[PDB]
Amino acid sequence: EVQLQQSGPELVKPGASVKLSCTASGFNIKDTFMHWVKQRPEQGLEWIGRIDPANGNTEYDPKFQGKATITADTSSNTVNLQLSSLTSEDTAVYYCASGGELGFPYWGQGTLVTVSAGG
Amino acid sequence: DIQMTQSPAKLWASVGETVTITCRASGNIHNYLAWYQQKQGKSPQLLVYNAKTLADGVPSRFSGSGSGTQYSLKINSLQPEDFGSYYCQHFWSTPWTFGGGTKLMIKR
Repeated sequence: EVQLQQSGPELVKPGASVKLSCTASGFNIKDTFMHWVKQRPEQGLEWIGRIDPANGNTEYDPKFQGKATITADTSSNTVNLQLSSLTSEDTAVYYCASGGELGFPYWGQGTLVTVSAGG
Repeated sequence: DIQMTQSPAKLWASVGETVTITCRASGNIHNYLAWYQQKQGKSPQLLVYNAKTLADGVPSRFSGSGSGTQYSLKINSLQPEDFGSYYCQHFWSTPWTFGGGTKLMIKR
């Protein structure tokens, strides 16, 4: 069985950074793209970017350039998402997902990040 | 970059009704289009890929169609389990963007 387990919820301050993690089991993350997807409360899915853990290649939506950094650790079958310079607009559930150009069949349960006021 | 224009954003409907959700890409995406369903409180689930191919266990009342820039998901005679949100996504050039979503809600 494929599973993507995601890290626990984050309560963080404006201006800080946070690193979210997603650990895969039931497959090798080198064999597919791994993606991060943002969903603000009661709003839509937003593709942040992806990493190819086979070679480390990343692609991002330009709107997340600098805000988001995706990395992979193949030895632990884990991918990470660092979010920098946090503001209220970053309050969201962040999903990790696996797949390529035939759609993403596997999704983590998401990690809620709540940024407190002032940013 | 290619963006997806999804309509309608909100749709009220009743069990047994037929509804159509559309997604228009800002450039040709060559049938590399998926539809996802996301139930309240849950993660998205892949419903359709390659514009028209049903994913695992998806009932025949769902139908994806379209080509070029213009795609649609039709739900024939919708069922109690079909309420929730729907999203299209393309996989042509990166970024692999989502449509803004459709919230399919029961008429009360």
